[PDB]
Amino acid sequence: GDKGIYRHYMQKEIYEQPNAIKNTLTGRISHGQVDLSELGPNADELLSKVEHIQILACGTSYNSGMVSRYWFESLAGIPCDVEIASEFRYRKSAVRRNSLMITLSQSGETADTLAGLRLSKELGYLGSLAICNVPGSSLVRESDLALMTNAGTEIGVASTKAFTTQLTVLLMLVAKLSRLKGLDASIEHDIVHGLQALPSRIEQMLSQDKRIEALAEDFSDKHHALFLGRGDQYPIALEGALKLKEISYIHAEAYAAGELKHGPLALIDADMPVIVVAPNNELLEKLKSNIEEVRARGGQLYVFADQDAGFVSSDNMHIIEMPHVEEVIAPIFYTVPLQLLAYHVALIKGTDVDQPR
Amino acid sequence: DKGIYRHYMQKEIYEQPNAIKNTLTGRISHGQVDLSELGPNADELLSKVEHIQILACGTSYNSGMVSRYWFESLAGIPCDVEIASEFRYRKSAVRRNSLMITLSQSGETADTLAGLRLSKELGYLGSLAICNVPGSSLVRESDLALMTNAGTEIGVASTKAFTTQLTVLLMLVAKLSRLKGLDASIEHDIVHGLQALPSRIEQMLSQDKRIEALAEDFSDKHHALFLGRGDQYPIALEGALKLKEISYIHAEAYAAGELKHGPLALIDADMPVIVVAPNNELLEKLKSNIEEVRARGGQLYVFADQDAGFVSSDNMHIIEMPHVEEVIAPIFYTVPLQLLAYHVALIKGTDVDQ
Ligand SMILES: [Zn+2]
Ligand SMILES: [Zn+2]
Ligand SMILES: [Zn+2]
Repeated sequence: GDKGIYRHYMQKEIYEQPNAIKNTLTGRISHGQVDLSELGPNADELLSKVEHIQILACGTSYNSGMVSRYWFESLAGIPCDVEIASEFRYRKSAVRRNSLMITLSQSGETADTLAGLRLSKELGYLGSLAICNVPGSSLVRESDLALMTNAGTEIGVASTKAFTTQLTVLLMLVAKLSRLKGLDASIEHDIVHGLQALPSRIEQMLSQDKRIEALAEDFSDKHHALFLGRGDQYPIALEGALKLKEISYIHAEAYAAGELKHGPLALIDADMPVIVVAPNNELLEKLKSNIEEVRARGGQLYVFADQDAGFVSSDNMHIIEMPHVEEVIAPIFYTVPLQLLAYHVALIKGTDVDQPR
Repeated sequence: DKGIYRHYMQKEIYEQPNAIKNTLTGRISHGQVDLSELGPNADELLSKVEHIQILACGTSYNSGMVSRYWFESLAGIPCDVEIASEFRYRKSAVRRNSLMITLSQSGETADTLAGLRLSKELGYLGSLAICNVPGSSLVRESDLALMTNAGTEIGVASTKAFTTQLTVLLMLVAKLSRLKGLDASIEHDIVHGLQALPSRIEQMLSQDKRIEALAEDFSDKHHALFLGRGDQYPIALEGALKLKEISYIHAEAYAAGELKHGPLALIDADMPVIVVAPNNELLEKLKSNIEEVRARGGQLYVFADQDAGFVSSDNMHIIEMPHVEEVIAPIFYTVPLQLLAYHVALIKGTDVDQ
């Protein structure tokens, strides 16, 4: 691994997400449909039994699992639950009928997640599927099925392309399951259409990078931050805050935007930066109401908003205008500006963004 | 008005023994839970249940998330808990024979009522409201309803609302376990715990001046971290919510097994870390998480069972709790955290009363 033109490996890994996602899609999209034949000819038999999906993960992989739950329920109609592995492995849980256990890990050796999989064997799940970046790892070996993310090696201190490539795999599995259930073929068609557009969409907003870098300067004297999102963007806010905290040591936390009135609002003042992801969807007007709560309360707003969402930059509201994006890939797309934000704030504070050597 | 008490919040904390006893009134008979007030159609409905969906926000959400551990562990019933503002606007997968439970103090919370109304549209099996206000919209519009009998709260925050909601939820866990034919020892142990809970809280209140003294450590603090595992994780969440709501400290809660993604690097000597440590199967795991914090220099306030085996040191301050029946431990361990938040608020000069 050489940095090329990039100044840091984390920078390289964020900017290379278009190529990373195309690597994730290779051989898995054929004639406008999802092709998961790598799973073998025994997969469909199992997968079409599935009536429930249990996801186990931690950290950034838990956040990606949380996004996919919205997809599985809304697009594939399959009940889905996501749990932190360290809590699942020690608690007596209820049996869901015909449940598929999905594990998300980048290394495939994450102890609590692997411990959770080794417990699922004894509780009678239908089967297990590992979504992982390392072939031959324990989670892959010990799972019934496995789908590699093809993200390559990360040298940044936190995962960037590893998160978006997991989401990409999860979204392909949504499309495959939607077909296995006999749902309308248009669902798979629209998912595949969005995934095919996502690399170019990410390339489009990377042009906004130096805007994010300048706005990051506002974080120079701060050590708190608040991230807001709604719907399938709430886990993107959670991931944004995790990134900022892991890489910059800012006390960053995330809330579902419709819940500000339970604590956060009282602490919001002129010294609190509030970061919001605002796609142009059915939740936008409600989100604007939540954004106004923060604005009228003095918060310093940094809003990553679709370019036709109608926001106006004022003194305490800074708008980063995002290109249009297909709604099904919007959570993957809106993660990228938050990665850039954490990267730039980390460097401003003088913190390392790359692993030693 | 306050009687012997200083602030309404102090009164409401010190009275939760009474409050819990009021919540149990008429609902324990011959060692079993008696929810015949639900009406004669309740048992068919509840006997059908294969899944429980809980909708709430705020404090009632945290109570819902405690109950999820009970419904799954003790009744064997899959349970999901969701913030109402998120549920009402997403296209969700309806589980078979799903029971919608709403939790609300007022019975009028808009998003929660919207979620109930959507559940009818989506073909849920039925609905049950847990609430403190008879005749409210959530009560009238649900198939079944159980009042908490908590009374009125004047404190800026919710003290007896949370513990009395939990008490109702646990009685419902017991009822469901009998309906489903699970071992009668589950209901017996729940009933035994609930009967002992007011006395246990009274025993704990003797620690109030220890807690008051330790709260002086927070006078110059603006951050705090709350840790819990298992069914105490939502107790940590509620404790952090309290401290933030009434003391304006930036308080956060984490599952203690997850220090590894963020919290541990932010922990220093100026970071107070509050932990609830019941004597159960997770205790040895929790102690290792505590040791990770201690090694980071974090300064620990551990509310711990007297039989847990904790020794106070310079950086570890133990508040000894009585022995607590495990089924009511989440209810029990909330109260010292309420007292902590109360005393920190007073030391900060905040009002604790509306
Ligand atoms: Zn982890
Ligand atoms: Zn609310
Ligand atoms: Zn601070």
